[PDB]
Amino acid sequence: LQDVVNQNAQALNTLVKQLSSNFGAISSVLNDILSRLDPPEAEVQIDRL
Amino acid sequence: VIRGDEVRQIAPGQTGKIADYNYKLPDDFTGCVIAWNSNNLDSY
Repeated sequence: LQDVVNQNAQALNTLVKQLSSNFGAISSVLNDILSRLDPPEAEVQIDRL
Repeated sequence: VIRGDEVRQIAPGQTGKIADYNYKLPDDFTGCVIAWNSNNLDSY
């Protein structure tokens, strides 16, 4: 029974921790990349994420 | 009529006086841009 709770909590924690990955974007923060990069190429950056 | 200095600005996703105050093209423009020197005809 404890393993079900552990596995669900772990999968969910991994799912949220994936938001810190850049995937090749200049930065993982959408507002940070959007705030300094012009739309025609901020689109390219945001697509990877 | 435009001047060769910043004539390249007539294009999607460009910045400058022309593209930001005079004539701005959309990002998904579909079509062709044509230019030619007109010194013999146009040269305040």
